Amino acid sequence: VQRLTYRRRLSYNTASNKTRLSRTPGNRIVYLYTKKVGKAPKSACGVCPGRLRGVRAVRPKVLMRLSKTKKHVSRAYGGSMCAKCVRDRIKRAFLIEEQKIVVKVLKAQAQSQK
Amino acid sequence: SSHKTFRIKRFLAKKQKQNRPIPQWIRMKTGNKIRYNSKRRHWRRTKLGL
Amino acid sequence: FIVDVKANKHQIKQAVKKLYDIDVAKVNTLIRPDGEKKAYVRLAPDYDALDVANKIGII
RNA sequence: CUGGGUCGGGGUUUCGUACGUAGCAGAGCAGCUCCCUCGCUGCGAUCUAUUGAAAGUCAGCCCUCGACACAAGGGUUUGU
RNA sequence: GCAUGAAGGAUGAACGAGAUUCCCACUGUCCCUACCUACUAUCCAGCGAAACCACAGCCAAGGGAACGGGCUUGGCGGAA
RNA sequence: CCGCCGCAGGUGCAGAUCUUGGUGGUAGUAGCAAAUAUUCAAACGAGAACUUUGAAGGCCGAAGUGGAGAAGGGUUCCAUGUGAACAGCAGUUGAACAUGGGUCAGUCGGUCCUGAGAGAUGGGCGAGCGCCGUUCCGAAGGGACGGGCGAUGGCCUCCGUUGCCCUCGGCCGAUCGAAAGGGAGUCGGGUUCAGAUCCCCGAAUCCGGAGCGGAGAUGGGCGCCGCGAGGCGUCCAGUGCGGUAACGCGACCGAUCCCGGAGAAGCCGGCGGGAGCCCCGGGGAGAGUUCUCUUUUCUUUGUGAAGGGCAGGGCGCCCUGGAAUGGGUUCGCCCCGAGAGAGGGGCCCGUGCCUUGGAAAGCGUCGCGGUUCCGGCGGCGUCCGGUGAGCUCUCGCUGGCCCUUGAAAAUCCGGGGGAGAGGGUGUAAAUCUCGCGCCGGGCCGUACCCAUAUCCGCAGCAGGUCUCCAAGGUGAACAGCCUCUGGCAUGUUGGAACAAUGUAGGUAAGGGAAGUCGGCAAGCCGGAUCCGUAACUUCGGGAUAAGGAUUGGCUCUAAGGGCUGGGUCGGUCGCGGCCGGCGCCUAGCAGCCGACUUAGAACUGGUGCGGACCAGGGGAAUCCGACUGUUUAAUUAAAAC
RNA sequence: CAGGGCGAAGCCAGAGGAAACUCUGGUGGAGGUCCGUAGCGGUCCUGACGUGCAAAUCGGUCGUCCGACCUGGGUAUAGG
RNA sequence: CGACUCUUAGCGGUGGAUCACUCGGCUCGUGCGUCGAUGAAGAACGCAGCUAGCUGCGAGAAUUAAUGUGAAUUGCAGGACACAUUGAUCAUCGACACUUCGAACGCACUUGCGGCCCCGGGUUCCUCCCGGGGCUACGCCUGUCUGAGCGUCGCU
Ligand SMILES: [K+]
Ligand SMILES: [K+]
Ligand SMILES: [K+]
Ligand SMILES: [K+]
Ligand SMILES: [K+]
Ligand SMILES: [K+]
Ligand SMILES: [K+]
Ligand SMILES: [K+]
Ligand SMILES: [K+]
Ligand SMILES: [K+]
Ligand SMILES: [Mg+2]
Ligand SMILES: [Mg+2]
Ligand SMILES: [Mg+2]
Ligand SMILES: [Mg+2]
Ligand SMILES: [Mg+2]
Ligand SMILES: [Mg+2]
Ligand SMILES: [Mg+2]
Ligand SMILES: [Mg+2]
Ligand SMILES: [Mg+2]
Ligand SMILES: [Mg+2]
Ligand SMILES: [Mg+2]
Ligand SMILES: [Mg+2]
Ligand SMILES: [Mg+2]
Ligand SMILES: [Mg+2]
Ligand SMILES: [Mg+2]
Ligand SMILES: [Mg+2]
Ligand SMILES: [Mg+2]
Ligand SMILES: [Mg+2]
Ligand SMILES: [Mg+2]
Ligand SMILES: [Mg+2]
Ligand SMILES: [Mg+2]
Ligand SMILES: [Mg+2]
Ligand SMILES: [Mg+2]
Ligand SMILES: [Mg+2]
Ligand SMILES: [Mg+2]
Ligand SMILES: [Mg+2]
Ligand SMILES: [Mg+2]
Ligand SMILES: [Mg+2]
Ligand SMILES: [Mg+2]
Ligand SMILES: [Mg+2]
Ligand SMILES: [Mg+2]
Ligand SMILES: [Mg+2]
Ligand SMILES: [Mg+2]
Ligand SMILES: [Mg+2]
Ligand SMILES: [Mg+2]
Ligand SMILES: [Mg+2]
Ligand SMILES: [Mg+2]
Ligand SMILES: [Mg+2]
Ligand SMILES: [Mg+2]
Ligand SMILES: [Mg+2]
Ligand SMILES: [Mg+2]
Ligand SMILES: [Mg+2]
Ligand SMILES: [Mg+2]
Ligand SMILES: [Mg+2]
Ligand SMILES: [Mg+2]
Ligand SMILES: [Mg+2]
Ligand SMILES: [Mg+2]
Ligand SMILES: [Mg+2]
Ligand SMILES: [Mg+2]
Ligand SMILES: [Mg+2]
Ligand SMILES: [Mg+2]
Ligand SMILES: [Mg+2]
Ligand SMILES: [Mg+2]
Ligand SMILES: [Mg+2]
Ligand SMILES: [Mg+2]
Ligand SMILES: [Mg+2]
Ligand SMILES: [Mg+2]
Ligand SMILES: [Mg+2]
Ligand SMILES: [Mg+2]
Ligand SMILES: [Mg+2]
Ligand SMILES: [Mg+2]
Ligand SMILES: [Mg+2]
Ligand SMILES: [Mg+2]
Ligand SMILES: [Mg+2]
Ligand SMILES: [Mg+2]
Ligand SMILES: [Mg+2]
Ligand SMILES: [Mg+2]
Ligand SMILES: [Mg+2]
Ligand SMILES: [Mg+2]
Ligand SMILES: [Mg+2]
Ligand SMILES: [Mg+2]
Ligand SMILES: [Mg+2]
Ligand SMILES: [Mg+2]
Ligand SMILES: [Mg+2]
Ligand SMILES: [Zn+2]
Repeated sequence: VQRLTYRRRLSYNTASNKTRLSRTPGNRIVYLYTKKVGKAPKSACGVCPGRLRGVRAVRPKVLMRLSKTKKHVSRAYGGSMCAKCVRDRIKRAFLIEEQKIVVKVLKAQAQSQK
Repeated sequence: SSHKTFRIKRFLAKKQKQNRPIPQWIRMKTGNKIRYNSKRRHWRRTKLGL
Repeated sequence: FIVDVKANKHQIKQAVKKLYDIDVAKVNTLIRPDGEKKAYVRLAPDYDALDVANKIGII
């Protein structure tokens, strides 16, 4: 078998010194230095363990050259919060304001008594 | 080491340029007593210390 | 060329350009172990290095 | 007209029966069977014969000049 | 109980390159020593140190700072 | 240079384990003995045990005597020349000497960021150099947007610019601190005596700055003319659209301000996916063997980044629906009315495969040229399958462990909000994270050694010194032993001999610890399979307790799997195509393919068989310390800590 | 930071039981767990060496080898 | 008979004493008694035709100018307008020049990273890029400007 060598002066198997084997058009196996695995955004809800969908999982600086569509979902809080928790916050906001009007008018009516 | 600062490299440059024998025509000059370079450094014998 | 250690690639390109009235495509510099700066000055494709070397006196 | 060297040969002795060839010896298995049939062929450790065979044996074993060369030299000294 | 004894006394299974005693097995540990191998030592070519050193280097007795290579009286003494 | 008369003194050596320098006997002595090993021929040369070339025999044996680095060295690198010295024998050789040459970057690092920490200022202290302190006793903002005021004439066209003012701004702490942490983006082929992801060729890309498209966006209403189509007027829209949804599409306005994410993280187990490697069955091309036999044995048999498609993997994502006779499901789990299964779909990864790159290049082989020191020119080939608890890397999934919870910051991004901005139907406008085009990327490092000879140890010192890659056989195995690739010449000498005494290894009749302080040393045992295992016990152990049997070769037998095929009465063209009481038992069957393991049996050998290698002697007690851990580097490993 | 041994909890199935629960087989993979590499260390031969390879090394044999583990670099502590 | 050994002499070596020499010290005395933000002391690197050290010097680099002097310098070479009298050389030194670090000064100490102003170039007409020049340290004095204070007051 043809043994390999590093192609850079970093000789230690660190996190930045990660390589994949590749076969060149020249009939030889070489190291190619891989980029670090990206991670999709965690939901801003802070409760759902899974990461968001519809967003590319790249390293942070890569996001600067991606188009807007590849980074966000076409929805309110899209690409920042999961759809499930957006549904909950929509009805939570609606219901609580409904209770506030319920309490306010109930308190408005609670003036005939003592 | 292959990794070196500019100051250390420039220091090593001067030490290589100085480590040469005397020109043979120095000896012919009047009142000459220098018969051989007494400040010759060999890389393996005496170290620079830097 | 052997050039001053102070000079950078922009200065080397500018110096060679109107010293010898030629155009320069690329400059690659190194500092050799004796402390000198050696510049590899690649001329534009239309200019011929052998022709320029004759006018300089290199050969 | 001899010698003692090498090789060869014989003796001695050590180990234990060589390669190859052959075998209706071989536990079994696989193919080809109708041609006879239970035949024939292939694989197969091992066994038997050839075969007390093969191999080694003075280098500090014994007897041999069978063969082949070699030997009448070389150097340093020594006297009452 | 020279002079044991309680946060240390007393005990423990498991563990220990910890100290000790016995038994089996095992052996050159020994009776009792032999032989073999490698690398030295040995000889040669080349190369080539150091410690140490008053002067040196054969004994017996004697006396002497009471254990002498030297002194005394004997024994003796032969290159390298 | 000296005598004599006086003067003056650093004025006389045998010693001081005196000081410095020199020199002997020892002595051509000790020694040039750690790590298996050299031999033949030729060349060059004055000269060969040692250089070079070829041949042979060996070793390292992928945890290397191999290939590359970090630190350190600093020219040792490479070529040529020399042979004084040096390389403890030699030398035609060298890491020696002499002369000349050699390190090429936007995308490999530094540079930037913070870490532990270091450290200014304000302040305090201090005789004082200074010290403490790092948000604390500070008026610690020097920036930006919109608007307003005045000038500017630069491109007086009208926006840049300038000063002021208003508005808002915690910089909640300067700065330094990593060539292994964080950190955008370069790969394939060729080239040198020595350089290379840096040069050349080709193909990309990131970041920074300021043209052409495309998007925004050209819709509708009502009248009129016209066969109609189309146009005209006039008014109203228009910061894109699609999907039930998860979310999708090439863009798809937006500030101060706020929220979030990424960067951003432990160790261990199990399993799965993807490579690379190894193995296998075939086809080629070349090579080896050919006494005999072997369709044999060996070698070789590519497609980079980036883009596009796709396979594959993953998903606590979504729609339908509503589950007990509970069901699904893993090696293990685990999941479910807070929605299982089942059906349809969405997203992420995509290192694999195909394509652009791309065969033109590389490589193999057979030829033909030459400028014979050409990136020479041709021909042909670079093929088809299988297998896996294999090994390494990678990616996932899912657990376990913790009185242990396993960085920060630079930097980038999404969202919430809606102050604004844009033009009135156009030759539209603000605007644009879509496509293409244009320009730029400065500075420093880059040679080589990286070690039984380039580093440290006074040296080419058996010591020390941080890493990556890792083949075949045997086997549990990066064990040991042998081999291939690659490397080397036995570790600063060679020849002859084979005495004693050694150092290292081994064997020994009979006895068996009688030796000795003491079984010190050596020896015995040893793997695996099947049996069998005591006292005691903190019930976990003791335990491989103890003790016993077996083990080779050959020929068989049995067992342990995967995939495919459900064919239904064809009357019959959109004797292939799809409809026709239907066949619809037991595919429980037939074909094919494949891997490795276990058990049993026969035969067989001079009873040999874990045949080398690898590889626990055991038991009965006593003392101490519970255990594991630590320790006197260089005399103590312990009962000591 | 090879490869193996032992086999904790949890889980599955079967059997027994009035129940409490029990028994059997499997799965699972815990531990400052065991054998034993690399690494780290340094027991004994009171072995080699002892003007050494070495101002502490070498050989065999050893201790440990998933942890109170081994290790590079950065950083902190400075002479009573 | 030799070796070998010892003694003594001759000669040869090995070694560097002795003597002679001295551009060096030591001691005493005298006159003077002067460094630096206009960048010192010290350090680094560089500079010669051949030159490594010492010395000298700073990119104008083993020296420029000037003055004095009056034909050399020299190890070799080269130049008759670089072999010079129109001034070689040496000395003096008042003119000019004077790299980097250094109290060391934009910040940091990596030739690491800025900011402001001016000039030239990129057809610059903006942004931006390159080159060049000037400036950008702490403390403190006087003065100026801009301000702060529910510090003390005056007017409205
Ligand atoms: K036979
Ligand atoms: K026979
Ligand atoms: K112990
Ligand atoms: K290195
Ligand atoms: K770094
Ligand atoms: K760890
Ligand atoms: K391809
Ligand atoms: K005994
Ligand atoms: K212990
Ligand atoms: K003059
Ligand atoms: Mg490299
Ligand atoms: Mg999206
Ligand atoms: Mg050294
Ligand atoms: Mg460079
Ligand atoms: Mg006869
Ligand atoms: Mg008492
Ligand atoms: Mg007591
Ligand atoms: Mg107690
Ligand atoms: Mg006597
Ligand atoms: Mg006596
Ligand atoms: Mg005496
Ligand atoms: Mg007397
Ligand atoms: Mg005197
Ligand atoms: Mg005296
Ligand atoms: Mg004397
Ligand atoms: Mg005396
Ligand atoms: Mg000798
Ligand atoms: Mg010897
Ligand atoms: Mg070996
Ligand atoms: Mg081997
Ligand atoms: Mg091994
Ligand atoms: Mg020699
Ligand atoms: Mg070399
Ligand atoms: Mg040299
Ligand atoms: Mg940079
Ligand atoms: Mg401080
Ligand atoms: Mg920094
Ligand atoms: Mg890093
Ligand atoms: Mg190289
Ligand atoms: Mg761990
Ligand atoms: Mg590929
Ligand atoms: Mg690709
Ligand atoms: Mg081709
Ligand atoms: Mg895997
Ligand atoms: Mg919005
Ligand atoms: Mg290199
Ligand atoms: Mg060594
Ligand atoms: Mg070593
Ligand atoms: Mg030293
Ligand atoms: Mg391996
Ligand atoms: Mg092995
Ligand atoms: Mg040897
Ligand atoms: Mg040798
Ligand atoms: Mg050696
Ligand atoms: Mg025997
Ligand atoms: Mg015996
Ligand atoms: Mg016996
Ligand atoms: Mg016995
Ligand atoms: Mg006894
Ligand atoms: Mg006895
Ligand atoms: Mg023992
Ligand atoms: Mg026991
Ligand atoms: Mg056995
Ligand atoms: Mg006892
Ligand atoms: Mg203990
Ligand atoms: Mg332990
Ligand atoms: Mg000790
Ligand atoms: Mg111990
Ligand atoms: Mg010890
Ligand atoms: Mg203790
Ligand atoms: Mg393994
Ligand atoms: Mg079990
Ligand atoms: Mg353990
Ligand atoms: Mg253990
Ligand atoms: Mg060890
Ligand atoms: Mg000893
Ligand atoms: Mg000895
Ligand atoms: Mg460490
Ligand atoms: Mg550490
Ligand atoms: Mg002290
Ligand atoms: Mg004499
Ligand atoms: Mg002499
Ligand atoms: Mg002058
Ligand atoms: Mg730095
Ligand atoms: Zn959520």
